[PDB]
Amino acid sequence: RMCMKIENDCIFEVKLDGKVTGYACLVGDKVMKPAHVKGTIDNPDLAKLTYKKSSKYDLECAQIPVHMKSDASKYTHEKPEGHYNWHHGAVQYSGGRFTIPTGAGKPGDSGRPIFDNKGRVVAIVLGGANEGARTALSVVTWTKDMVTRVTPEGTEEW
Amino acid sequence: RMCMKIENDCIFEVKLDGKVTGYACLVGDKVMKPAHVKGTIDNPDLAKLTYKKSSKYDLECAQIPVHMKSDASKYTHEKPEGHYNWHHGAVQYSGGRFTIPTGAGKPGDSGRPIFDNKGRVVAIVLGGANEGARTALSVVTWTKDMVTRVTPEGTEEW
Repeated sequence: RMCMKIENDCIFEVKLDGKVTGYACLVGDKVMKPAHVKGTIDNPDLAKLTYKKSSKYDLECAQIPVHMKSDASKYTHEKPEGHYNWHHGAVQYSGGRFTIPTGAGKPGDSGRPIFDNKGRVVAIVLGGANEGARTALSVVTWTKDMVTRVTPEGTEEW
Repeated sequence: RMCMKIENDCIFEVKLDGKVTGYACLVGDKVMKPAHVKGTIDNPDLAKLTYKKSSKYDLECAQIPVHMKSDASKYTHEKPEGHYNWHHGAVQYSGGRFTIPTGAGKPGDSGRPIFDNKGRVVAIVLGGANEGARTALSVVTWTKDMVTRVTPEGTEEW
Protein backbone atom coordinates (compact mmCIF):
# COMPACT_ATOMS: atom_id res chain seq x y z
CA ARG A 1 0.00 0.00 0.00
CA MET A 2 2.41 2.71 1.20
CA CYS A 3 5.39 2.21 -1.14
CA MET A 4 3.05 2.02 -4.15
CA LYS A 5 2.01 5.64 -3.46
CA ILE A 6 5.69 6.66 -3.52
CA GLU A 7 6.12 4.77 -6.79
CA ASN A 8 2.99 6.40 -8.25
CA ASP A 9 4.53 9.80 -7.52
CA CYS A 10 8.06 8.85 -8.64
CA ILE A 11 7.17 7.08 -11.90
CA PHE A 12 6.63 8.78 -15.24
CA GLU A 13 5.96 6.90 -18.47
CA VAL A 14 8.08 6.68 -21.62
CA LYS A 15 5.94 6.48 -24.76
CA LEU A 16 7.09 5.33 -28.19
CA ASP A 17 4.59 6.35 -30.90
CA GLY A 18 2.08 6.41 -28.04
CA LYS A 19 2.94 2.91 -26.77
CA VAL A 20 4.31 2.33 -23.27
CA THR A 21 7.92 1.16 -23.41
CA GLY A 22 9.25 1.94 -19.95
CA TYR A 23 9.51 4.47 -17.14
CA ALA A 24 11.80 7.29 -15.92
CA CYS A 25 11.56 7.57 -12.13
CA LEU A 26 12.62 10.80 -10.42
CA VAL A 27 15.27 9.79 -7.86
CA GLY A 28 16.87 12.52 -5.78
CA ASP A 29 17.30 15.22 -8.42
CA LYS A 30 17.87 12.72 -11.27
CA VAL A 31 15.32 11.55 -13.82
CA MET A 32 16.62 7.97 -13.99
CA LYS A 33 15.71 6.64 -17.42
CA PRO A 34 17.39 3.46 -18.71
CA ALA A 35 19.16 4.05 -22.01
CA HIS A 36 17.65 0.96 -23.68
CA VAL A 37 14.13 2.31 -23.03
CA LYS A 38 13.12 3.68 -26.44
CA GLY A 39 10.90 6.68 -27.06
CA THR A 40 10.25 9.87 -25.13
CA ILE A 41 8.99 10.68 -21.65
CA ASP A 42 5.30 11.57 -21.38
CA ASN A 43 5.80 14.56 -19.05
CA PRO A 44 6.00 17.75 -21.18
CA ASP A 45 8.72 19.20 -18.91
CA LEU A 46 10.89 16.09 -18.51
CA ALA A 47 10.98 15.94 -22.32
CA LYS A 48 12.62 19.38 -22.38
CA LEU A 49 15.67 18.23 -20.40
CA THR A 50 19.01 17.35 -21.97
CA TYR A 51 20.25 13.96 -20.80
CA LYS A 52 23.75 12.73 -19.99
CA LYS A 53 23.89 9.36 -21.76
CA SER A 54 25.82 6.27 -20.69
CA SER A 55 26.30 3.09 -22.72
CA LYS A 56 28.21 1.43 -19.86
CA TYR A 57 25.62 1.93 -17.10
CA ASP A 58 22.69 1.80 -19.57
CA LEU A 59 21.37 4.92 -17.87
CA GLU A 60 20.33 8.49 -18.59
CA CYS A 61 20.09 11.36 -16.12
CA ALA A 62 19.22 15.04 -15.99
CA GLN A 63 18.60 17.62 -13.32
CA ILE A 64 14.83 17.62 -12.80
CA PRO A 65 13.10 21.03 -12.81
CA VAL A 66 12.97 22.70 -9.40
CA HIS A 67 9.21 22.07 -9.40
CA MET A 68 9.72 18.30 -9.35
CA LYS A 69 12.18 17.92 -6.45
CA SER A 70 9.34 17.73 -3.91
CA ASP A 71 7.78 14.83 -5.83
CA ALA A 72 11.03 12.94 -6.51
CA SER A 73 11.64 9.88 -4.34
CA LYS A 74 14.25 9.48 -1.62
CA TYR A 75 17.27 7.28 -2.34
CA THR A 76 19.67 5.48 -0.06
CA HIS A 77 23.19 4.10 -0.44
CA GLU A 78 22.33 1.58 2.31
CA LYS A 79 21.64 -1.94 1.00
CA PRO A 80 21.65 -4.30 3.99
CA GLU A 81 20.92 -7.98 3.42
CA GLY A 82 17.23 -8.78 3.67
CA HIS A 83 13.84 -7.77 2.33
CA TYR A 84 12.94 -5.15 -0.28
CA ASN A 85 9.87 -3.90 -2.14
CA TRP A 86 8.91 -3.63 -5.81
CA HIS A 87 5.82 -3.02 -7.93
CA HIS A 88 5.42 -6.68 -8.93
CA GLY A 89 5.54 -7.93 -5.35
CA ALA A 90 8.52 -8.08 -3.02
CA VAL A 91 12.23 -8.56 -3.63
CA GLN A 92 14.96 -10.38 -1.74
CA TYR A 93 18.48 -8.94 -1.76
CA SER A 94 20.96 -11.62 -0.74
CA GLY A 95 24.52 -12.55 -1.65
CA GLY A 96 24.71 -9.15 -3.31
CA ARG A 97 21.95 -10.21 -5.72
CA PHE A 98 18.46 -8.84 -6.10
CA THR A 99 16.27 -11.86 -6.83
CA ILE A 100 12.64 -12.40 -7.73
CA PRO A 101 10.23 -15.26 -8.51
CA THR A 102 10.29 -16.52 -12.09
CA GLY A 103 8.28 -14.46 -14.56
CA ALA A 104 7.38 -11.61 -12.20
CA GLY A 105 9.24 -9.27 -14.56
CA LYS A 106 7.86 -8.72 -18.05
CA PRO A 107 9.26 -7.22 -21.27
CA GLY A 108 8.98 -3.49 -21.13
CA ASP A 109 8.42 -2.36 -17.55
CA SER A 110 12.08 -1.34 -17.34
CA GLY A 111 12.98 1.52 -15.04
CA ARG A 112 10.98 0.44 -12.00
CA PRO A 113 12.69 1.23 -8.68
CA ILE A 114 13.37 -1.26 -5.97
CA PHE A 115 12.58 0.16 -2.54
CA ASP A 116 13.70 -0.57 1.00
CA ASN A 117 11.22 -1.08 3.85
CA LYS A 118 11.21 2.73 4.28
CA GLY A 119 10.23 3.46 0.68
CA ARG A 120 13.68 4.67 -0.40
CA VAL A 121 14.95 3.84 -3.88
CA VAL A 122 17.77 1.29 -3.76
CA ALA A 123 18.03 0.29 -7.41
CA ILE A 124 16.61 0.71 -10.90
CA VAL A 125 15.73 -2.59 -12.57
CA LEU A 126 17.07 -3.39 -16.04
CA GLY A 127 16.08 -7.03 -16.59
CA GLY A 128 16.80 -10.44 -15.15
CA ALA A 129 18.22 -13.93 -15.60
CA ASN A 130 16.17 -16.95 -14.53
CA GLU A 131 17.84 -19.61 -12.33
CA GLY A 132 15.31 -22.36 -11.65
CA ALA A 133 12.61 -21.01 -9.35
CA ARG A 134 14.21 -17.55 -8.99
CA THR A 135 15.53 -14.87 -11.31
CA ALA A 136 18.34 -12.51 -10.46
CA LEU A 137 17.87 -8.92 -11.61
CA SER A 138 19.98 -6.78 -13.87
CA VAL A 139 19.99 -3.55 -11.88
CA VAL A 140 21.47 -0.10 -11.72
CA THR A 141 22.54 0.41 -8.11
CA TRP A 142 24.98 2.71 -6.39
CA THR A 143 27.44 2.99 -3.50
CA LYS A 144 28.25 6.10 -1.46
CA ASP A 145 29.57 7.79 -4.59
CA MET A 146 29.11 5.82 -7.82
CA VAL A 147 26.73 3.69 -9.84
CA THR A 148 27.73 -0.01 -9.96
CA ARG A 149 25.47 -1.76 -12.48
CA VAL A 150 24.89 -5.44 -11.71
CA THR A 151 24.23 -7.69 -14.70
CA PRO A 152 24.51 -11.49 -14.42
CA GLU A 153 25.03 -13.86 -17.32
CA GLY A 154 21.96 -15.04 -19.21
CA THR A 155 20.00 -11.88 -18.42
CA GLU A 156 17.33 -10.39 -20.67
CA GLU A 157 16.39 -6.72 -20.94
CA TRP A 158 12.77 -7.10 -19.81
CA ARG B 1 -27.35 -7.09 -26.84
CA MET B 2 -24.74 -9.85 -26.75
CA CYS B 3 -23.15 -8.47 -29.94
CA MET B 4 -22.07 -5.35 -28.02
CA LYS B 5 -19.19 -7.39 -26.59
CA ILE B 6 -17.97 -8.25 -30.10
CA GLU B 7 -18.70 -4.70 -31.27
CA ASN B 8 -16.78 -3.12 -28.38
CA ASP B 9 -13.82 -5.41 -29.07
CA CYS B 10 -14.04 -4.83 -32.85
CA ILE B 11 -14.44 -1.04 -32.84
CA PHE B 12 -11.55 1.40 -32.60
CA GLU B 13 -12.05 5.15 -32.83
CA VAL B 14 -10.72 7.17 -35.76
CA LYS B 15 -9.51 10.53 -34.47
CA LEU B 16 -9.02 13.86 -36.21
CA ASP B 17 -8.58 17.38 -34.78
CA GLY B 18 -8.95 15.80 -31.35
CA LYS B 19 -12.41 14.38 -32.04
CA VAL B 20 -14.03 11.27 -33.51
CA THR B 21 -14.47 11.22 -37.28
CA GLY B 22 -15.77 7.63 -37.42
CA TYR B 23 -14.76 4.06 -36.46
CA ALA B 24 -12.54 1.16 -37.67
CA CYS B 25 -13.37 -2.51 -37.10
CA LEU B 26 -11.45 -5.79 -36.92
CA VAL B 27 -13.38 -7.99 -39.37
CA GLY B 28 -11.77 -11.39 -39.81
CA ASP B 29 -8.10 -10.85 -40.63
CA LYS B 30 -8.62 -7.29 -41.97
CA VAL B 31 -9.16 -4.00 -40.24
CA MET B 32 -11.94 -2.21 -42.12
CA LYS B 33 -12.05 1.57 -42.37
CA PRO B 34 -14.09 3.73 -44.76
CA ALA B 35 -11.89 5.78 -47.06
CA HIS B 36 -13.89 8.99 -46.48
CA VAL B 37 -13.19 8.71 -42.72
CA LYS B 38 -10.28 11.13 -42.32
CA GLY B 39 -7.81 10.98 -39.44
CA THR B 40 -5.92 8.15 -37.77
CA ILE B 41 -6.91 5.21 -35.61
CA ASP B 42 -6.50 5.75 -31.87
CA ASN B 43 -4.72 2.40 -31.46
CA PRO B 44 -1.00 2.80 -32.34
CA ASP B 45 -0.79 -0.85 -33.44
CA LEU B 46 -3.36 -0.06 -36.14
CA ALA B 47 -2.32 3.53 -36.93
CA LYS B 48 1.20 2.34 -37.82
CA LEU B 49 -0.12 -0.07 -40.47
CA THR B 50 -0.07 0.64 -44.19
CA TYR B 51 -3.50 0.24 -45.77
CA LYS B 52 -4.67 -0.98 -49.17
CA LYS B 53 -7.27 1.38 -50.56
CA SER B 54 -10.09 1.54 -53.10
CA SER B 55 -12.12 4.58 -54.14
CA LYS B 56 -14.73 2.31 -55.74
CA TYR B 57 -15.51 0.41 -52.54
CA ASP B 58 -14.72 3.51 -50.42
CA LEU B 59 -12.67 1.22 -48.21
CA GLU B 60 -9.20 0.86 -46.68
CA CYS B 61 -7.96 -2.42 -45.23
CA ALA B 62 -4.87 -4.08 -43.78
CA GLN B 63 -4.15 -7.40 -42.11
CA ILE B 64 -4.24 -6.74 -38.36
CA PRO B 65 -1.26 -7.52 -36.09
CA VAL B 66 -1.21 -11.21 -35.15
CA HIS B 67 -1.91 -10.59 -31.45
CA MET B 68 -5.01 -8.52 -32.22
CA LYS B 69 -6.55 -11.45 -34.14
CA SER B 70 -7.83 -12.81 -30.81
CA ASP B 71 -10.22 -9.83 -30.61
CA ALA B 72 -11.29 -9.78 -34.27
CA SER B 73 -14.95 -10.37 -35.14
CA LYS B 74 -16.35 -13.32 -37.08
CA TYR B 75 -17.47 -12.27 -40.57
CA THR B 76 -20.28 -13.79 -42.60
CA HIS B 77 -21.48 -13.31 -46.18
CA GLU B 78 -25.03 -14.55 -45.50
CA LYS B 79 -27.86 -11.98 -45.29
CA PRO B 80 -31.34 -13.34 -44.66
CA GLU B 81 -34.19 -10.85 -44.77
CA GLY B 82 -34.96 -9.95 -41.17
CA HIS B 83 -33.55 -8.09 -38.18
CA TYR B 84 -29.88 -7.24 -37.57
CA ASN B 85 -28.12 -6.10 -34.41
CA TRP B 86 -26.33 -2.75 -34.33
CA HIS B 87 -25.23 -0.07 -31.83
CA HIS B 88 -27.83 2.65 -32.60
CA GLY B 89 -30.73 0.15 -32.90
CA ALA B 90 -32.08 -2.97 -34.64
CA VAL B 91 -31.15 -2.87 -38.32
CA GLN B 92 -33.51 -4.52 -40.80
CA TYR B 93 -32.59 -6.12 -44.12
CA SER B 94 -35.34 -6.18 -46.74
CA GLY B 95 -35.32 -6.52 -50.52
CA GLY B 96 -31.52 -6.45 -50.61
CA ARG B 97 -31.36 -3.20 -48.64
CA PHE B 98 -30.23 -2.24 -45.15
CA THR B 99 -32.61 0.14 -43.41
CA ILE B 100 -32.90 1.83 -40.03
CA PRO B 101 -35.31 4.15 -38.16
CA THR B 102 -34.36 7.66 -39.22
CA GLY B 103 -32.20 9.38 -36.59
CA ALA B 104 -30.35 6.28 -35.32
CA GLY B 105 -27.66 6.93 -37.98
CA LYS B 106 -25.75 10.02 -36.77
CA PRO B 107 -22.96 12.13 -38.42
CA GLY B 108 -19.93 9.82 -38.08
CA ASP B 109 -20.60 6.22 -36.87
CA SER B 110 -19.03 5.17 -40.23
CA GLY B 111 -17.26 1.81 -39.76
CA ARG B 112 -19.75 0.61 -37.11
CA PRO B 113 -20.37 -3.14 -37.76
CA ILE B 114 -23.85 -4.59 -38.35
CA PHE B 115 -24.47 -8.05 -36.91
CA ASP B 116 -26.79 -10.94 -37.72
CA ASN B 117 -28.79 -12.90 -35.13
CA LYS B 118 -25.67 -15.08 -34.57
CA GLY B 119 -23.36 -12.16 -33.73
CA ARG B 120 -21.47 -12.36 -37.04
CA VAL B 121 -20.40 -9.13 -38.73
CA VAL B 122 -22.22 -8.77 -42.04
CA ALA B 123 -21.83 -5.10 -43.07
CA ILE B 124 -19.78 -1.94 -42.43
CA VAL B 125 -22.08 1.16 -42.30
CA LEU B 126 -20.89 4.28 -44.24
CA GLY B 127 -23.94 6.55 -44.51
CA GLY B 128 -27.68 6.67 -45.01
CA ALA B 129 -30.31 7.89 -47.43
CA ASN B 130 -33.28 9.86 -46.13
CA GLU B 131 -36.41 7.74 -46.66
CA GLY B 132 -38.74 9.51 -44.26
CA ALA B 133 -39.09 7.62 -40.99
CA ARG B 134 -37.19 4.58 -42.35
CA THR B 135 -33.80 5.71 -43.71
CA ALA B 136 -31.74 3.22 -45.73
CA LEU B 137 -28.02 2.74 -45.24
CA SER B 138 -25.11 2.98 -47.63
CA VAL B 139 -23.08 -0.11 -46.80
CA VAL B 140 -19.88 -1.96 -47.65
CA THR B 141 -20.58 -5.69 -47.88
CA TRP B 142 -18.89 -8.87 -49.05
CA THR B 143 -19.90 -11.97 -50.97
CA LYS B 144 -18.05 -15.23 -50.42
CA ASP B 145 -15.26 -13.75 -52.54
CA MET B 146 -14.93 -10.00 -53.29
CA VAL B 147 -16.40 -7.01 -51.49
CA THR B 148 -19.39 -5.21 -53.01
CA ARG B 149 -20.64 -1.73 -52.11
CA VAL B 150 -24.28 -0.72 -51.60
CA THR B 151 -25.09 2.98 -51.99
CA PRO B 152 -28.67 4.19 -52.44
CA GLU B 153 -29.19 7.56 -54.08
CA GLY B 154 -29.51 10.67 -51.94
CA THR B 155 -27.13 9.30 -49.32
CA GLU B 156 -25.80 11.87 -46.92
CA GLU B 157 -22.25 10.62 -46.25
CA TRP B 158 -21.09 10.40 -42.58
